[PDB]
Amino acid sequence: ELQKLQWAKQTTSICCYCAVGCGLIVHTAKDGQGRAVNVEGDPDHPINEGSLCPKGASIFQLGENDQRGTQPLYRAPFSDTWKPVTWDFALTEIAKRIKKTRDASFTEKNAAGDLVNRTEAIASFGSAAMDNEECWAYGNILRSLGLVYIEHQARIXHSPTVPALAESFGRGAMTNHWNDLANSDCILIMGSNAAENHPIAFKWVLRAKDKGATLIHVDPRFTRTSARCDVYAPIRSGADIPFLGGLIKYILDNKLYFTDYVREYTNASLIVGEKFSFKDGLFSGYDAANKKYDKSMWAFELDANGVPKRDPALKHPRCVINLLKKHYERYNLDKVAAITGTSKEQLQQVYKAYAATGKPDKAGTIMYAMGWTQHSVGVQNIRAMAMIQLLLGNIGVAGGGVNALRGESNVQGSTDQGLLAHIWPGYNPVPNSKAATLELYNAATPQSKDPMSVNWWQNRPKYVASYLKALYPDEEPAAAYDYLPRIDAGRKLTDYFWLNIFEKMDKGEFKGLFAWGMNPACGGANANKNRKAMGKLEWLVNVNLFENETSSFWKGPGMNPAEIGTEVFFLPCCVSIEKEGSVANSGRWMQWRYRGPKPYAETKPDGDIMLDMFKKVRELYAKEGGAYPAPIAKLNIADWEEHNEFSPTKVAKLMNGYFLKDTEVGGKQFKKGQQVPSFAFLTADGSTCSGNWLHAGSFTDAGNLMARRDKTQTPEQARIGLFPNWSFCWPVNRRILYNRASVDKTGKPWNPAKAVIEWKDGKWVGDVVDGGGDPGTKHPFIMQTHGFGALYGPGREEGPFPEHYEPLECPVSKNPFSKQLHNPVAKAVCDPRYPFIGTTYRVTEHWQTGLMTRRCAWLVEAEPQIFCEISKELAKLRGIGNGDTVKVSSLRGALEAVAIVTERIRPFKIEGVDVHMVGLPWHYGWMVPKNGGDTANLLTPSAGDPNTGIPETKAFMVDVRKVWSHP
Amino acid sequence: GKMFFVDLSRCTACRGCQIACKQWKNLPAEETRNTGSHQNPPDLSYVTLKTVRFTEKSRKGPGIDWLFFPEQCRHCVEPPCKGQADVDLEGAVVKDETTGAVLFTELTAKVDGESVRSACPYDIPRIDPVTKRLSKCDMCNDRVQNGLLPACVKTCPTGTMNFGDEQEMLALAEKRLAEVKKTYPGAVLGDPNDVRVVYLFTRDPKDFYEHAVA
Ligand SMILES: Nc1nc2c(c(=O)[nH]1)N[C@H]1C(S)=C(S)[C@@H](COP(=O)(O)OP(=O)(O)OC[C@H]3O[C@@H](n4cnc5c(=O)[nH]c(N)nc54)[C@H](O)[C@@H]3O)O[C@H]1N2
Ligand SMILES: Nc1nc2c(c(=O)[nH]1)N[C@H]1C(S)=C(S)[C@@H](COP(=O)(O)OP(=O)(O)OC[C@H]3O[C@@H](n4cnc5c(=O)[nH]c(N)nc54)[C@H](O)[C@@H]3O)O[C@H]1N2
Ligand code: SF4
Ligand code: SF4
Ligand code: SF4
Ligand code: SF4
Ligand SMILES: [S]
Ligand SMILES: [W+6]
Repeated sequence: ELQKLQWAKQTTSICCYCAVGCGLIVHTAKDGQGRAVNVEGDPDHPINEGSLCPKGASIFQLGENDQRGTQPLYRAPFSDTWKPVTWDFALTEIAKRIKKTRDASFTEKNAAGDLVNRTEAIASFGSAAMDNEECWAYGNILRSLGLVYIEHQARIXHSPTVPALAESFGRGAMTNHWNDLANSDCILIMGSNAAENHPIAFKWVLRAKDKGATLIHVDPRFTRTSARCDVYAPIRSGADIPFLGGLIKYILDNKLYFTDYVREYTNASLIVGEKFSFKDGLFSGYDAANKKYDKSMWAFELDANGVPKRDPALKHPRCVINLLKKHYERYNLDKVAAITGTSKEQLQQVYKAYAATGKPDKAGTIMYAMGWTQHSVGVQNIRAMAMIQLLLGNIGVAGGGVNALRGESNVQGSTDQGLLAHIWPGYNPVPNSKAATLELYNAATPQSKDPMSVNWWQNRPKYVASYLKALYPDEEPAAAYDYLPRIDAGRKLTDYFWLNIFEKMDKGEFKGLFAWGMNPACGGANANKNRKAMGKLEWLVNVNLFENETSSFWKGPGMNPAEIGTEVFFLPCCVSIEKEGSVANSGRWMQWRYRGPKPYAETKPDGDIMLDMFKKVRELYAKEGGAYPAPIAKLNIADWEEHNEFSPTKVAKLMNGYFLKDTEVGGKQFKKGQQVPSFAFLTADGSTCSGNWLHAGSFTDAGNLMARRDKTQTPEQARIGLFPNWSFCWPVNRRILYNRASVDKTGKPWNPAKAVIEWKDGKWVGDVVDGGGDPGTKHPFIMQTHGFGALYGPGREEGPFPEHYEPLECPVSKNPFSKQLHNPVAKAVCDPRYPFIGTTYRVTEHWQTGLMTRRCAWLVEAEPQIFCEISKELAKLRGIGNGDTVKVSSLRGALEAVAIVTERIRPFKIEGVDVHMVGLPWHYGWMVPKNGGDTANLLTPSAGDPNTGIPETKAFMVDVRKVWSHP
Repeated sequence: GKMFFVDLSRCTACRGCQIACKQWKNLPAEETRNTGSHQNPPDLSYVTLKTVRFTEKSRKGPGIDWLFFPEQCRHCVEPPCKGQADVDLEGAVVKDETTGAVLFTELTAKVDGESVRSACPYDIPRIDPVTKRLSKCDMCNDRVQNGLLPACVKTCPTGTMNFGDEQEMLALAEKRLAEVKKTYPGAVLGDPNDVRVVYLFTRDPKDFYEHAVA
């Protein structure tokens, strides 16, 4: 008998770090009544099969950790001390701050007389670390209070993916899932360090290799990922579009594309109108004065009924495919090799290996994560990967897909719940000031007159109405529509995003900030500015596991507490293994997890913190009145709680949705109170509520499908690893998106040995079919307006085809592909004192700002201090020896780090000059551990893309100098 | 008995095994600092039974040969650490007759610890400065006898770590060696007839660690 686990209760959980979604087993002493005694991998979980990387493997040390917060702390204005206070005091005073700030700032109408009903004096950051039910409740609490400045992590690493993949396929999500990587014949890892940043993914990546796959890593650095790939191809920072453009040209020149798939399922046959053109690096319709495109110059030619014309023969000169060929003919090997720094030999090797997957019996996948997709044209980077995958027939198939790796455990879910300024839950847009009615809101949805085009978004009025019924069930949806805030139609969308929030804070334009489950004092670019800007807040609420650089910014480096008037409330939340709820992993698996030990000390789950906070705000409004109380007073929070506690189960059932009356829908009768079985049965007339239509199907009358732990599989399911009875994924358990593209028009798989779906005896067998309908009767991309995978993507701000524009401003002066050097729809100083390209990235052992992992002694043990990785060539130039202390400096700040001199970094040759890169982990911060160092974001600029609102963390100019000590 | 097969050609140096070993036994962390390497702790110690060693080797063309070596007691079939300890006190080092695990006991404080360490061809034993007890990997013998995999085997994401009966593990090591040789012509098994932790090295084992093999 193992004494350690004797007398302890075993429960299951899901790792609280990255988006792989590994399963845990937690043992809790005293048969559940004591503390955790052991945490390790769940041997039965189909993704990790008991494996854990060091972050998952140390969760015991995260939870049973005497450095955790134990109770609320209060920091009075100009004080230098925390005072421990009760939850009642902290939440009552916060509710008072919220109400006073809202009452003083609330705007019913904007300066144009349009209804907006919002407060602009509070902002909120966070968080992908909360459970899905907590994320959904949190956004609705914020919007009921009138907030529009609602952001979190997803803005940086997730937001570029969504329009890029939605333009191409109709949805922004990762198209396949982790287990499916083992079905791939060629895995291209580009803009991802997956062996360190999604480690259990290499279980499946190496299993593909075991079956004969070629693994290719394309990265400026040699990493732990590169060590285990067949091909490591170095690429110069920011040269990804040339690399991918060369691959497009290669595919097209060599007729390696899958003609039948391309002809039927992409928009290759659509006829582009005569107004489209491309010249000198500019698409037609360019407005030079405003550096913006009139996208109507890119329109398709339409037939009598408004459907884009098609030439299925693919011979018309204005067919997408023929315009595609013309566009990429400039991306020849020698130019691509010159700019990428990849040898022509390696380019040919990579191109041949990957384009071989255009055969229907071979599948290729692309894995990318954050990489350098945040600059001006990162969306076009992703667009090019999507176009390559469509040309090769790799979308919809097992071992194919665009596997855009999500970062954090629940960043998929927190985005699904609308914790970004521009979206409500379920990717319904936040209304702007000119959507004055629900009918105007609904009128913006594009329609299609192609009877083969499903155009599923035409159902949006059902989802909007059902969401409004979930918040305000006793109101008509058109009435409830007026309760929620609207953004200004005149303003640029990025005015409401991450980077402008820090900007407005530095200008004193926010009275209050919620730092909910985030550490902006380390995670925001240009940390010196942000740390100072936090001092301009009246009040700051930090909800977090530990005291940290954000909660305690007022006593950070160079800070005088006596000069800083900000009132701070630190509210300690409980860790993942101390609460129940769900998290949605990168493959959209919505996985239920259970409480092991009870919350440590006096910590609380986020859901209880926010609900008690909101209830106190409600009480103040019922006693005092104030600005527009109705959205607060009428919010349906009864459905969120049970046993006087926040209820994950009840919130999850409301997010799924249920019938508010007896209703007839889709040819069946439903009783009041029944769970909605799928989003197909939602309605627009108020018969249904649903907090998030994507969740309709996750928690039905059959029970909690997210909590299924059933490994049952048919032979065809098990052959590719669908595990359809393990948990639940949106939408309606379709595990591989776009799987109708995986079959021909009789319903037979292109690749029978790896079938995803198959038409058998009048039904689709295998995965859940992505879009109902007989074989050959529907276009396969049902969320697209026109139904096709988009090679030509005319909704993108930079043009309908990706085009190289230099993202490296300082060391490059020439664009070999056009006279247009930088992005034409997009002020680096390039001070010559800072001649090296700094970059930040991750290591396996630490998590994000390191707030969590710098508190875990076993992880500090392996990676104790900030380090700086440099080439042997740069170390020689600067006289730096390995292990020396160096000072890294920028126009923004300076820090010291330990030099790591390694051939894993090599100089870039740019225009005949060696250009040196300097690598830093952003995992460190002044609070802990001793001598760990501070955040690499002291160096980064707060300048970001005009069009994405993301700061530059992958290429910023620095100097590196040896720090000397005594002889 | 039991045996590990450790296929270093699959290792991503994630260090899950390093952390899992300490979680299962609730071992303390050492004081470390970065001296120009991701490797840490720099060495095995009384509180560190496994550490992943990092070695970079130049190669023609881009990249490097990055060699990762999760070091642990080899659980020798005929352990000389036991032979040396038995000179001072039998029972300080014992061998589990079912698993083959070589086990240090509290009686190691009563033997010449330095000579026990010097007897080991792999330089594995480590001494506590306070108590003079010896420590090392114990094969997670507790877990094994109760039907669980060793913590570092269970946690491994890549299939580097393998554990089982010696005959299946030896057959696996031989078949994996033949396959791995097609990419790494210099691949070899470390002392496979003498130890219970059989590493597959992709080249000269001493490039992974000076004591990688006897
Ligand atoms: N261990 C660990 N894992 C994590 C995290 C963590 O903190 N620690 N964070 C999680 C989160 S929130 C996120 S968003 C993801 C991020 O996942 P990743 O994108 O994998 O994270 P990075 O290490 O920052 O960048 C990955 C690779 O991009 C390369 N790169 C830099 N510039 C370029 C370029 O121009 N082109 C190309 N092709 N490559 C380039 C870098 O050298 C690096 O190897 O990881 C998640 N996983
Ligand atoms: N230079 C540079 N900067 C970057 C990046 C980069 O690559 N380079 N990456 C960017 C990206 S992609 C991201 S994801 C951000 C990350 O930015 P942050 O989110 O601010 O980083 P952390 O605070 O370290 O994320 C871990 C947080 O999760 C919290 N947490 C864990 N569990 C819970 C819970 O149950 N409830 C609550 N309320 N909180 C919980 C911990 O307290 C901790 O604050 O950093 C961004 N900034
Ligand atoms: S951090 Fe990611 S790969 Fe590591 S154990 Fe957690 S979910 Fe799995
Ligand atoms: S857990 Fe496995 S892959 Fe990770 S370092 Fe240990 S042996 Fe290598
Ligand atoms: S077998 Fe057990 S004691 Fe030995 S290294 Fe692995 S986890 Fe540590
Ligand atoms: S490796 Fe050394 S310590 Fe381990 S059993 Fe062999 S002789 Fe003893
Ligand atoms: S994230
Ligand atoms: W992220």
